[PDB]
Amino acid sequence: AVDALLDNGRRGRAITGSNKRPLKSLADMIKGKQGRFRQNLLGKRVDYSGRSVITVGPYLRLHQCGLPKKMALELFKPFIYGKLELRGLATTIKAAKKMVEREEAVVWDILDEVIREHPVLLNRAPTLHRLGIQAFEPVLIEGKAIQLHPLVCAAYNADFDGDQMAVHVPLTLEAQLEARALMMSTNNILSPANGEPIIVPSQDVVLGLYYMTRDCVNAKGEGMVLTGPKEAERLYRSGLASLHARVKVRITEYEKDANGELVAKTSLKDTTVGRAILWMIVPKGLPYSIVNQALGKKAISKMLNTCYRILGLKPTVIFADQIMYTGFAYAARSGASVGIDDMVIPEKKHEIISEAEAEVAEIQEQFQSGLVTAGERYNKVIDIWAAANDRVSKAMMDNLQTETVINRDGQEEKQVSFNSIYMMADSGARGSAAQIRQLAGMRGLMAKPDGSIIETPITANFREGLNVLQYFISTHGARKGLADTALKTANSGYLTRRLVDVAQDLVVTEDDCGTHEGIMMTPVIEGGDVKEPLRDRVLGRVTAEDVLKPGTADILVPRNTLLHEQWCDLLEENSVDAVKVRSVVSCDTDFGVCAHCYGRDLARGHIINKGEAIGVIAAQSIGEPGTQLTSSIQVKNKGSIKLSNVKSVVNSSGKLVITSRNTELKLI
Amino acid sequence: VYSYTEKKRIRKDFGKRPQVLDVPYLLSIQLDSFQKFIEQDPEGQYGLEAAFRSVFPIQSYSGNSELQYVSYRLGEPVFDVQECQIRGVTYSAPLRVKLRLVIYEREAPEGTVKDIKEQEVYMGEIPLMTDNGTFVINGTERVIVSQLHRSPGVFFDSDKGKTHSSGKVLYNARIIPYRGSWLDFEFDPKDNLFVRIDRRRKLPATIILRALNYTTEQILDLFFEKVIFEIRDNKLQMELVPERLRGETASFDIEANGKVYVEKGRRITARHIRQLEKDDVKLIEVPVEYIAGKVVAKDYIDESTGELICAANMELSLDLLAKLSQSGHKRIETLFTNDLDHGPYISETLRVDPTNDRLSALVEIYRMMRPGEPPTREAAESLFENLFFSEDRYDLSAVGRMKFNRSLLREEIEGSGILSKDDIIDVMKKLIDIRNGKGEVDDIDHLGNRRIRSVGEMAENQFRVGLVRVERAVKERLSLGDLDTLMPQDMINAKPISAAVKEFFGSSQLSQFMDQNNPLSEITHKRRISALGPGGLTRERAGFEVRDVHPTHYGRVCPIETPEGPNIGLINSLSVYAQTNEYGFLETPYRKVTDGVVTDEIHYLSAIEEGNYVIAQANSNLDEEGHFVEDLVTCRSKGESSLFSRDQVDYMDVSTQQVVSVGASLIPFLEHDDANRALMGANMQRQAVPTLRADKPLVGTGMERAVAVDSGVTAVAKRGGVVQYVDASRIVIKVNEDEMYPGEAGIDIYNLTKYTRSNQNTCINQMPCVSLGEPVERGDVLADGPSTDLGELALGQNMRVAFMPWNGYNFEDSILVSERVVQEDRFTTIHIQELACVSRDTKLGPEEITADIPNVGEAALSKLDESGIVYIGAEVTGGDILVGKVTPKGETQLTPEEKLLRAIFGEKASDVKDSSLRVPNGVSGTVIDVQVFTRDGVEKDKRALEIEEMQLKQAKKDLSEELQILEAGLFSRIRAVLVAGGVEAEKLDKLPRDRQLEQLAEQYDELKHEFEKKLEAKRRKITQGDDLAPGVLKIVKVYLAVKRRIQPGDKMAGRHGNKGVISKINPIEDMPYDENGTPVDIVLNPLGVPSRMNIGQILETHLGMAAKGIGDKINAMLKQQQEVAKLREFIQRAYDLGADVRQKVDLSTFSDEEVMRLAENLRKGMPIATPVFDGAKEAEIKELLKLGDLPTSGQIRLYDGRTGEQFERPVTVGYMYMLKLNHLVDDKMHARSTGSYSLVTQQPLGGKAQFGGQRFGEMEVWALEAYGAAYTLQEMLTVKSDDVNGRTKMYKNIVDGNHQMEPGMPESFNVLLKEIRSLGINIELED
Amino acid sequence: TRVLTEAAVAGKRDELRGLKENVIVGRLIPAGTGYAYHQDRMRRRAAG
Repeated sequence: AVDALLDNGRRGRAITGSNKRPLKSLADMIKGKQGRFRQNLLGKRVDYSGRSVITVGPYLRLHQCGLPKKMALELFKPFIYGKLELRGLATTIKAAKKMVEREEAVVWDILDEVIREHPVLLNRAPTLHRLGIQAFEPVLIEGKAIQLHPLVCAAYNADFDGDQMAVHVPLTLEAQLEARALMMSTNNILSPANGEPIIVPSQDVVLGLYYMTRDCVNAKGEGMVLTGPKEAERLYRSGLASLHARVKVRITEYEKDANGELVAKTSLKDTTVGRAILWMIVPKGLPYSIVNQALGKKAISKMLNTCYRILGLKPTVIFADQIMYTGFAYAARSGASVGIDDMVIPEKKHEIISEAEAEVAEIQEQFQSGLVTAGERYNKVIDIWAAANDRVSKAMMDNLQTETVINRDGQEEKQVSFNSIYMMADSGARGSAAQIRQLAGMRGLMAKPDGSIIETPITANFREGLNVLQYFISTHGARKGLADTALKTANSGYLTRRLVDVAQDLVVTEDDCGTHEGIMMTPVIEGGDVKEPLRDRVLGRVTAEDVLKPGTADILVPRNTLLHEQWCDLLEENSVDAVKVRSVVSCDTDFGVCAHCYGRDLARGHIINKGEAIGVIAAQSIGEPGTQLTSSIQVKNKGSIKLSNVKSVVNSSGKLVITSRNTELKLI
Repeated sequence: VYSYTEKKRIRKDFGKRPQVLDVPYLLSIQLDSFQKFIEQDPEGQYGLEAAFRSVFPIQSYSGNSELQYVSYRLGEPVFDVQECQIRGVTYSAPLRVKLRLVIYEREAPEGTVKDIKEQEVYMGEIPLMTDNGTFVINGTERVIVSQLHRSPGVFFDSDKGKTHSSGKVLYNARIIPYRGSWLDFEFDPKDNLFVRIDRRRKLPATIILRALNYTTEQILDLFFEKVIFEIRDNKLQMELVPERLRGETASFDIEANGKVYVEKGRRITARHIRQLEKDDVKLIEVPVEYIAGKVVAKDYIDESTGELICAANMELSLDLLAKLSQSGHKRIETLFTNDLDHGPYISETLRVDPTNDRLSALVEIYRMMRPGEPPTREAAESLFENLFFSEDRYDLSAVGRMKFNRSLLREEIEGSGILSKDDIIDVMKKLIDIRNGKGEVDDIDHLGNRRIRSVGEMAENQFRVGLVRVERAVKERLSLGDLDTLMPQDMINAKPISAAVKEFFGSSQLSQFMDQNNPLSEITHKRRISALGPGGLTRERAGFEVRDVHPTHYGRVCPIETPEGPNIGLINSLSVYAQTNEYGFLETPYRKVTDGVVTDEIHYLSAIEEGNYVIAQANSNLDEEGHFVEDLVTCRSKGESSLFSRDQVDYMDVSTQQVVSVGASLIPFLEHDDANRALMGANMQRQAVPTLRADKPLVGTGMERAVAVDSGVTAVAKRGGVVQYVDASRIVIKVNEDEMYPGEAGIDIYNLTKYTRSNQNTCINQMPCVSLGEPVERGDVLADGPSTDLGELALGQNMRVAFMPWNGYNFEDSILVSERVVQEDRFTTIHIQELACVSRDTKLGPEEITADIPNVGEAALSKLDESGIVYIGAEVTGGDILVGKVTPKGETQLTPEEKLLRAIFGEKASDVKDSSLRVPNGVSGTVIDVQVFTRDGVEKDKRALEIEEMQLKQAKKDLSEELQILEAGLFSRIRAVLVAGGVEAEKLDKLPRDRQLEQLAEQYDELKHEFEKKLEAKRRKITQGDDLAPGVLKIVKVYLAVKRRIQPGDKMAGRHGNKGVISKINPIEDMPYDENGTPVDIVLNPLGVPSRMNIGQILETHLGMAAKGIGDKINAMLKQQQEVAKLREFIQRAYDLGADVRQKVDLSTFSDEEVMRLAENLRKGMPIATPVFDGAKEAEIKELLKLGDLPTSGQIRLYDGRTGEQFERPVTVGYMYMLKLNHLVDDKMHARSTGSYSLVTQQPLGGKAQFGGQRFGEMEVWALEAYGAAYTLQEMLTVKSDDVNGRTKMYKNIVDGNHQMEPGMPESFNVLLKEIRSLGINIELED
Repeated sequence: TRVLTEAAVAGKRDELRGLKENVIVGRLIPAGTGYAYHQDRMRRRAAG
């Protein structure tokens, strides 16, 4: 009887009254999936939420997302009735239903009361990372698709291919603040993996500002002067001047060199019109020197990061906001977009292919002669076409670097190619030297269906013409990448599965333990120059003991000191190269770690809390890149041999030899 | 050259390569493969004739009532396609097979007494193939992808460095069967020739040789030779056999004439063997050492002494040979084996089967089969003979023995089906030979070991399943019968056939409903390859191997058109110009180049023959006749693109599309544009939306005509003639008599599909293109369909596009669109939905369709009629009532207060309730047609009587044509005969038609006879063809048309590969205008051009702008009303294009009313035909831009749509052709948070279905485990949406507005406590 | 069922000290926002 209730025991599942049906199982009530069925796949289905398609909305402030009016009604009714009878503008809640039944304007104003400062949380289905769960403020958009702030999509790693988001609603007081707290977009502007700004200006934004801070030889107004970036506005947004003219302006820049006060320092720069207008964007605290650069995707990356480490977060946040609007703003003001007249093939390409023909034709005759073997000529074909491609490269790249020669104080004078494709190769947005070589030049040698390399490259160029055989070689590679995504994704979740299955309950429970013990952080100088330096390993930790300088007994960093930006800069100035740092495994704290042994680095940059469970976040951030995972010695530098751990002996002719396998060759 | 459609719109031919390969029936792979299947052939055509021969005469044991084969015959198509489409019954022909049932005589030379030949007896139906390539079985047309697998024959594989993982590379082989079993061959560097059956364990070759009983010496002589050794005058001499010296180290003096040829030190290779053959001296002195160590063949104990010391096959040494030489033996027969080449494999296989008899050998073979159970000698022997030797078991048709012998380098392509040991053991000996070095292995990508069993071929094999399944119901009626009891249709049945051929045509893995939204997608679904086939391949094993593509597929297979997920390299498409071979291979067009001139002799090859011949390239410059302008042409020896000569060519690639597929042909300027936008390009082409106005491509390829016409979305004519009664729903053609049937005259009637439902619920409607008062040509077109216009594949629409990053509205993928499109709605799709209504008799209440609804008002019936069916023409939404459904309720549902009123009022009042068919929340619709399907026998009331009466008149209106036309012919005929019987001309005009007189009155009546017997016919289908499913014989299907438009969030793309999603569709007010003031329509991102490399995409933009540029010329000057000659001048520039090759210009027939009319057609753009490997060049596109009103660069000066300042450095503009994937906002927006979960538990309702909320994933779980706030996840999946009472306690709480709660033990959690509280471990909560 | 046996016979008194545990019972973990929450709770358990 007991058994039949549970799992029919394990004796056999005796059927029920004259029926093909085992007696009922509460085991099949306490062992289904993940134990029970809330926690199992399929438990619940979120209320106060909406799974809806997405869309841009280039005007959305960094702190707000867009929600459809129809969706709004459906999701906030209870709050709408809670309001309609807490105040009392509705007769009854039944008549309240009848008001939304009639779509009466009154309840839409009560809808304004339940949304205009009531934040929401957002999430996508394919999301495997914590950076895919964020919060914004709602904005009543009449439509059907959830809009967003453009650049945040890169965080969710969500393009516009059918990303249906389930936007959640923090009902309780707690969750509402928690949204605007840690889950606010404007706060997790750093990656828990590395202390760098998680969002890098995409590309539309950057070409707009590439066209802002920009140098062109033909400049209208090239020489005038201004006293205010505001009248700069009145010159280009009007149309009388160019956005590139070399104007001498007085930028009275500021610097928080005081105890929090931005010191006044006057200065005039040989800047371009757009950079003056870029100052209207750049907050005083941030200096004009960093923004007197052509602005690339990587430049603008560290650009936002400096504004943070120096001036702060608030400036940076509303600054990047400014950037977004003006990034796309002058992207329009850009005009120049694409040119067929730019994609010119040099008659040097056709010339080297002529050589690349005659050459292997002779090398094939060396085969009909028996000098080079099939295999030696196999790699030989590889050999000269490689050289041939690099020579054609040496042509198409210089063509696309100095060829824009417009008149100015003479007959002609060069400037960096104004050729749009090159602009994407300068801003480094989405046009790289290899992609360029693959449209306007010979692709190169490709992988064969076996995985090895076919001796013959893709002869011509895609921009012009090839045939299906050349195509089959290329089809391999394309289909290659495809297969990869298709499998990697599933195993990543399963990887983080076993990962959470091992770390979940690890919580930081103390701050300081009571031990000097830590481990050794070292730059893994292997092969050539260091692969992974000293600084980035120390970034966000605490020195084990009172560390000395090469000068003995001169402590450059006392035992318990948090090593952040400035101290990392400090450990890069000193000659110290090996730093013992307190480790999370050497932590004296049992059943947890101390704030010190951990550090500060996360989305935050402050001391890790007592209550912050590092266990789970460790898991996800190591499994986040899961989807991503797949002769003589003559150095070309200048140093000096410092033989280590080896007995070297002089022989005849005064030369030197090595008597062991343990041999590191240093380059002091 | 010019047709009646080419007088309307001729496709401007770019014309570079001369016409030589004419488009044949591109779907013979379907039809003619099916033609090899079903066809009357005394010859024995591989199909139905060969199959029923290969099995009939069917004789069984001790019955002797042998059923034999004659022929077969088909029934009539059961309906027309249209009815098989609407109703949904299998489009088939009842197979009537001619069978000969004869009974023999026991104890006599078998005499036939009763030769009762029951011809055309019912052996089930067989779905017929409609003459387009589809199957109309259940509703809409479904399709089956022909599949590839290893071809029957013999093949070699190596597995080099993958059979040892140490350095020992193997070379093994498998003998592929057709209809039988495999014979696997384990060959290893371990010097062992093992055999295995199909995929079984490791057996020695000799486990069956001894199991046929061949002793060691009968084994080692057939395989290995006998080197005859001579011992004379007590000295060892070797009769030198130089060929047996292949692979051996010269460790002794190999001297002839004293002159040492092969010396001691350097071994024997190949030159010194010939130095022995140079002077033919075959006698060498071998030290005693050399022979000491070889195996003897015969029994050589001491025949001079008298003792038995050894047995046979035992070594010789400085002991045993020292006895055979002092005794006196000269001739000693040994056996040959060596180490380098010929290894002692069979020697190292004998004693692996530790038996010396067939008895225990078979025990060993059966012990290999299954363990534990007893092997019997009798059962094993009978088994073997009836396996590879029994014919109904093993087979290898003209395919088996063909590739068998050709891989054996033999000559015969034919032979037996059952195995022949001569041939088998040759393979085994050659197996050794490949595991030596003398002979190599093959690849799997060589199509010689690849057989594509087509749709009809595969059908024969599936039908074979059916044939044997019921053959067990035949042979046993031959055993349980006597003499004449068993008759055809007493033995044979119908269901097995149904659950066999339909099992293939409707239940096969490659058989599924044709994605009907793009005629192209319909054709490529038909003409397609499937690597995942029956006895083929799977993807959970292959990592990427099956997926990559080999170069021997050059010319017949196209990889471009394939999906994106795990189905890459699995669901590949074929090449346009491919042709079905009988063996299951392919035959591909190659122009026979007779050493100089490229003759039009077109030969056919497969990868077998490609590997043997050298074929020239087609992209090479040839002069006039075919004599290459250059001394060279890049040819391919085995698929080797290299420098070859003008005289080394055997064949030459025919046309530019002999390798191209329909999907890639549609994409112009291939040679250019990147392969990735190409894959994803043809990808999105199988997703072209069926828009209302189907705009034809400005710049095309010529395949536009080749899809819109070669699909089933067009009403083609088998005859030509003046249109008689063109309507929207019917196309009556008054056919010309030179092609009109001399048998019962004839006219062409075509009922067009009218706004019906498709597979993808999108409106499909053939539209009448030909207007009244215009004849047609035979094989021409009368109707178009969606995604097609005037017989031209029109997927989307093309218009003014500009390239510029405009205020973030082109961010990452975003496209910017002008409000004009939705303001025109020329881009709207109509999704119609069919909602089946289940009803009809439950055991508790005979269900009716409501006819009354309780406890509500007459509003629910003011929209319905007395029947309860909603009137045709309304519009529903939200949760309206469509049709009413009666449904039994229950005594349980009634109270004692209303059990008193049941004794008064009646039984059927509160017994059945109203649980009608309702519209779930979130669904809109427009009733356009409500199809009720009456129970056969018991029809409905007056409402259904109006519907049946409607289709009855729909039959009368069409049945009238047939009559009328001969009634006129014959009447004028009457008008001339009666005058010969006494003039009555004016009189007959005033007299009744009943005035050859006998004959004509007759024909008149026969047509009228036909008239009524067809009304009867049609009405029969209408009245009793409504039976659907057993039990539920009354099903009410309602259609709901819902127009879905373009809006902020739609996914728009292009053919070229570029994708996009509309960010914010702005008013046309914000459109950048040119020097003239023309508003742009689309704005795209320029930043994607360099990366994605969409170059051909922009070139088609300029020629598209040129196709409209010339239109600009025409239009202006045409509004001025100028003569037909002026425009003609522009047309001539427009038809010479430049000064290159051709276009086949006008002025053959009168160009007055042809080109001035063609001008009314070209004042909107010009459809161009274009080759993909040598298409429009720079100066060619420039010639056309400058012929209109356009500048060189095509970079026009536009002013800001919001300001007016010119975009610096003019923006590149033009006209791009679009492509809208079917991904709509309506389809993925699931705005439900809560509506209702389930009924039995709190289980979700669907995943992609209605009432959609976020399916809480487990990855989502771990992310929420990362964020330090447990609380929000805590409540989210326990307190909220888990505690059935806890969220209602929260509902009743937040409808006040005060977030404040307590912990949440999920009650079932308290049952966990209770269950172990029931065991003994009583969990508590102390303090 | 493995777990049934595994801790049932030992009667392993695990005072809800882990996150996963806290969530199936639907209560604040002794960390994060439930830190000070369970702080009051922990010194209220077997102490006070």
